[PDB]
Amino acid sequence: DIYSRLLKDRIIMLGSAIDDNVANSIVSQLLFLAAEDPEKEISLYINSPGGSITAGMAIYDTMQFIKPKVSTICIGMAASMGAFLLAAGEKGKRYALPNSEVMIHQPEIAAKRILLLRDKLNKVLAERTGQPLEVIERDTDRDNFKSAEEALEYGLIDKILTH
Amino acid sequence: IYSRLLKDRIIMLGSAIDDNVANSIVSQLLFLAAEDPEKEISLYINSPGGSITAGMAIYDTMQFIKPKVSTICIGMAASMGAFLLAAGEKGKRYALPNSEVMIHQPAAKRILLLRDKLNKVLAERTGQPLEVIERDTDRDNFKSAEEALEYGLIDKILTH
Amino acid sequence: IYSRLLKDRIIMLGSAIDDNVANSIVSQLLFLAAEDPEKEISLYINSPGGSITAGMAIYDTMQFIKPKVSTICIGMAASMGAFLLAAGEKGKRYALPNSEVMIHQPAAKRILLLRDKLNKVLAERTGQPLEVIERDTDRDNFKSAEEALEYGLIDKILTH
Amino acid sequence: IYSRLLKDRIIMLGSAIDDNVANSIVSQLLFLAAEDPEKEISLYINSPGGSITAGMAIYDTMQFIKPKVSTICIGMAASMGAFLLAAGEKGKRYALPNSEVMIHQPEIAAKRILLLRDKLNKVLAERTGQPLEVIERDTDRDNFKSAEEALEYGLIDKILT
Amino acid sequence: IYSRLLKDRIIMLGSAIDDNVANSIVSQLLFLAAEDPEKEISLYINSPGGSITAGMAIYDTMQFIKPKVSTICIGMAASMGAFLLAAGEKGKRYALPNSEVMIHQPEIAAKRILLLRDKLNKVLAERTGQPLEVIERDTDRDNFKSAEEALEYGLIDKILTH
Amino acid sequence: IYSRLLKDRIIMLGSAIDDNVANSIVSQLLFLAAEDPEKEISLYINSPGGSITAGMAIYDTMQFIKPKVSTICIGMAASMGAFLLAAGEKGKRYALPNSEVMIHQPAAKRILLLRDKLNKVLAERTGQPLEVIERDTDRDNFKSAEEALEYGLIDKILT
Amino acid sequence: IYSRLLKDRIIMLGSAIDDNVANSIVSQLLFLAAEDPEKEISLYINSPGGSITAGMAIYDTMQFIKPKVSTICIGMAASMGAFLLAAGEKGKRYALPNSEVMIHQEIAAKRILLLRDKLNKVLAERTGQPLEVIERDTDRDNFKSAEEALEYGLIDKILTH
Amino acid sequence: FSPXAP
Amino acid sequence: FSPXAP
Repeated sequence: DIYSRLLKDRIIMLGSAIDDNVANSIVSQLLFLAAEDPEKEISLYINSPGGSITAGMAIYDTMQFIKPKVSTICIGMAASMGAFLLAAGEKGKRYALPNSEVMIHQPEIAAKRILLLRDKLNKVLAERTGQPLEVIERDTDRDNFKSAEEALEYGLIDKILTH
Repeated sequence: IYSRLLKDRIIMLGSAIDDNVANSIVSQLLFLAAEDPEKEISLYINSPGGSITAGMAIYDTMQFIKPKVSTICIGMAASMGAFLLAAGEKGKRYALPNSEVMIHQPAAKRILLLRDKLNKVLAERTGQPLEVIERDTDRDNFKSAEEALEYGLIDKILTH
Repeated sequence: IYSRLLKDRIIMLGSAIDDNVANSIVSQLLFLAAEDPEKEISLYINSPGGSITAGMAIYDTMQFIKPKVSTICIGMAASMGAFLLAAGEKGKRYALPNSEVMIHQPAAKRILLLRDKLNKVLAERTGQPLEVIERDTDRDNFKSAEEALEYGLIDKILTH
Repeated sequence: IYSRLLKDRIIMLGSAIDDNVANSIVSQLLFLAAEDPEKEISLYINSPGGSITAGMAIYDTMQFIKPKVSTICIGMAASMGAFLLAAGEKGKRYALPNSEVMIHQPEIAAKRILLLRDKLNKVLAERTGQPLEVIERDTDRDNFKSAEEALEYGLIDKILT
Repeated sequence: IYSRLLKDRIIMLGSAIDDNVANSIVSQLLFLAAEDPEKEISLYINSPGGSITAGMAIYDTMQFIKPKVSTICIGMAASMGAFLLAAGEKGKRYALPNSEVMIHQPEIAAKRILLLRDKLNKVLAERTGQPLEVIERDTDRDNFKSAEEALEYGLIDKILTH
Repeated sequence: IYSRLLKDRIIMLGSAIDDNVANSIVSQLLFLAAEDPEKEISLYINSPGGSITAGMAIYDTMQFIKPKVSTICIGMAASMGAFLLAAGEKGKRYALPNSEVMIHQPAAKRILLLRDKLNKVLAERTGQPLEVIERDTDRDNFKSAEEALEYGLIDKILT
Repeated sequence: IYSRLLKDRIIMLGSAIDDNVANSIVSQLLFLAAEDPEKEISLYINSPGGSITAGMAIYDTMQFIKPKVSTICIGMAASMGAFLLAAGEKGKRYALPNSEVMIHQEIAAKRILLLRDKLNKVLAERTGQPLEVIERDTDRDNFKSAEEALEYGLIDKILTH
Repeated sequence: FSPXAP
Repeated sequence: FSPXAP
C-alpha cells in the first residue's frame, strides 16, 4: 500500500537484492511511469545489497531509455549493482542521506557476456563519476566502503540531504 | 501491477516461456486486439527462452491479430524469446544498447516440424540463408545488439 | 487477464480438462449467455485433453446456451480439446496455421461405451463415417490445420 | 468467482461432499432463503458423491427452507450427489443429455449411518416411484445411468436438450 | 462468506469446539449483542463436540448477553454441541427431522473438569426436566437420539418440518 | 471478526500472551484511545497467561491511556491474564458465573524485578497482604468467580 | 495492519529491525510527513534491536522530515531500538514505568567498527553523556530501567498517574 | 440453465 | 524526501 502511494508520486522503492524478479518489477514500474507522463521525473530510492549484474544492467538500460529523468536517492546502503544504479542516476539528481553508505565492490549465462557487461559497467561508471577508468577498474574489484562524503567526493552522488 | 501496463497496450514477457506464460501472453494479445484491432501493441521481452510449442503459439497469435506488434528486447532475448523478438512487426523491432540476443535453441515428429518452420521464418525475417539459420540456432552463441541488428534480428537500437 | 477477456465474450481453455476446469468453463458459458442470449462466444482451446465426463459437461453446455460458440485452436487441441474444437458452431471452428489436432482419445464398461458415444458425435460433426474415427482414435498421429480442415474438424483456417 | 452465481440464486456443488462442502452448501441455502423465502434456488450438481452424513445435512436443509430447490445434473451425480439430485423439487429435477447418474453408494456410530441409510433409501423410493426393495437392491450395487435411463427410473423429471 | 449471515444475526457452529472456535463464537455473540441488545440471535449447530472449557465459555456468553439465543441442530449436535443446543433459549430450541443428538461427553487443571462437569449435568437437568441421575447416567454413555427421542427427552423444544 | 468488535471499543484477549499478542493489544488500546480519549474500553479475557514482560507491557498501556479499561473474564484468566483482569478499572472488573481465575504465575534479573512489581500491584488491587500474594502466585491453585470476588481480583459478578 | 493506527500519525516498531522493517518505517514516516509536514508523529518502540544500517536509515529519515517525531518505549528498547528512542524529538522522548532500555549494541568488521563509533558519538550528543561512558555502557550487560534511563539522557519524561 | 431453471 | 528529492 505504501509502495502504491509512492508510485502515485512517481517513486520506486528498490529495497531488496536485485535478481530477475526485482529487475522485472523495477523495469515494469519505470516503463509504466514513463507511459503515464514521459516528461515528469521519477525518483528511485535505493536500499539494496546489490545483486545480479544482468538484472541490474536491465534496470540501467531502462533508466536510460525512458524519456523521464531518474533521480536516485541512497537511503540505507547501495552495494554492488545498487551502487551502480545510484551512480547512474540523473545528472545533478544523485542524492544520499547523511549516514548512507556505498560500496561499489562488485562480485546459466555465458561467461563472455559477463565480462563484456562488466566492462560496460566499468566505463559507464568512469564517465558518470569522472574517475580515470583504471581507478574504477581497481575499486570495483576490492571490498571498499565509502560514505556520503567520500562517495560525493568520488563523484558517485551529487548532493547530500542535510538539514 | 502489470494490469496498468496492459492499458497502454504493453505486454511484459519477463519470464521463461511455458504453456502458462504463453496462454497469458496470447490472452493479452487477443484482448488488446479486441479492444482496438488497429492500434499498436508493444511486447517487451526479457526472457531466457523455453518451450517451442508455447512460443510458436505466441508467434501465431502475433500474426493473426490485426494490430502490429512491436517487440523490444530489454535485458536478454534467448531461444524462443529471441525468435519472438525477430518476429515482431517490420520496422518496429528494437533492442536496448546493452541487450543481448542468443538465437541458440535446444514430442519428436512435432518438435522437428516446428523447428524447421521456426528456422524458415527466421531465415525470411532476417535475410539469412536457411542453411545458416540452421547452423546458428544449433551451436550455442551470444550476440550483441550491434551483431543482432546486422544479422537482421532487430530493426533499430534505441539510443538516447 | 481472464476477468477482462470475459467481457469481450472470450473464454480461455488452456489447461487440461478436469472437473474444476469443467465447472469453470460451464459457469463462464452460462454467465455469458445470461448477459446476452444472442451474442457470440469465442472459446480458445490450447488443451492436452483429459476427462471425458468433464469434457462432455462442457459440450452439453455449449449446445444448450442460445449463443453460438466459435471455437479456436491456438496451440494444440488433443483428446477432449479436439472434440470441443470439432463441436464448435458450424462455420466458426478455427485453427491457427501451426495449430495441431490429435483426436486420439486415450469404470471400464462405462469408459468403453463413453468412448463409443464420443466417436459418433465426432462423426456427425466432422462428416467422417465412424470407422474412419475408430481407427484414428486408436492411433498416435496428429493433423495440421490444413489436415484437420480437409478432415472436417475445422471450418476455416485463420490468416485474414 | 461463484458469488455472481449466488446472486442469481444458483449454488454450485461441483466437488465431493464432505463436512466443509456440506457447511458451505447449507450456509448458502439458508442465506438465499433469508434473502427471499419464496423465490427459487437452483442447485447444479457435478459431484462424485461422498459422506452420507454431510449429504443428509444438505438434504435436510433443502427440505426445511421455504424456497423450492430445483436440481440440475451437469456432468455426473453419484452417491449422495445422485441422492441430492433425486431429492430436488417436484417437477424441477433436470439433467443434461450426456449427464450420468449412479445411485450406487458405499467416525460416527454404526447404527447411526445404518438407519440414516434406510432413511435415504425410503426417500429415494418415494421420489423415484420404485419399490423400496428395488431402491434397496440398486444402491448396494455398482450401476450407472444416462439421462434417458435416469428419467425412466424416476431420478429426474425432464431433460434439458 | 458467513460475513453476510452474521448481518441476519445467524452464527454458524459447524466444526468441533476448541479455543479458537470458542473465541470466534464468543466474539460474534458479543458483537451481535452490541449491535442490538434486544434482537434475537440464531446459532446453527452441526458439531461433533469438543472441549468442555471452550463450550462452557460459549454457554456463559449465551447467558450473559441480553438477546435470546435460538439454537438449531442441522446435522449433528454431539457432546458440547448437544449441550449448547439444549442450552438455547426457552421455546426456541429446534432440530431438523433427520438431525441426531448424542449428549455423550468425554494445559487445564483436572479438578476444574470435575466442577465444570457438575454444572454441565446440572444445567442439563434443569433444561430437559430430567431428574439429575438420568443426565449423569446418560452423559456417561454413548447414545444416539433422533430428533423425536430428543424432543421426547427434552433436549429440543420443536422439530422443523412444513 | 473482531474488526467490528473493535468499533464497539471491545478488545479480545483469548489466547496466550506473548510479544505478538502484546503488540496487538497495545496497538488496539492506543488506537481506541486515539479515536476517543474519554470513552470506555472493554477488554474480555479468556487467556492461559504467558510472558510476564508482554503481559506487563499491556498493563502499562492500560494505565497510560485516558480511557477506563473495564476487564471481563469469560472462560479463564490465568497467570498474566489473571493479573490483567485484576488491573482493570476500579468498579469495572467483572467475571461470568462459571469463570475461573488462577493467579498462579511461573537478563533474568528483569523478570525477577517485574515479578516483584507484579506482586506489589496485585497486593494493592486485592487488598490482601503482599506476604500472601508472594506465596499465592507461587502455588498451583484456582479460585472461582465467587472466591475471586472475595479475594479482590474482581468486584462484581455478572448475572 | 495498524493502518488505522497510522491515520492517527502513530507508527508501531514492535519487531526486530532489518531492512524490510526499515523500509516499512521509512515509507510510513515519509507518508505521514507528506500528508501534513507540520503535524506530529508518534513512534512506539518495543524492539529487541537489530541491524545498524537499517536503524541508521530510520534515524536519517526521522531527522529529515519536518514533523517532530516523539518516541515512546512500551516494553523494551534494545540496541537500535534504544538508539531510535534516544533519537526522538527533544522533550518528547517517553517511556512507560516498567519499560526497560539497554543501549547495549555481509559487512566488513572494520566498517562495523567505524559504524559503531559514529553511533556512540550520536548517542553521546543525544544523552549529554561523556562518550567514554557511552562506549563503556555498550560493553556491559546492564539494562537501565525507565527511571534509570530518564536520569541518563535516553528519554525526556516518564508518563504515569 | 434458463429457461426454465431459472 | 521532498523538498527536493522530489
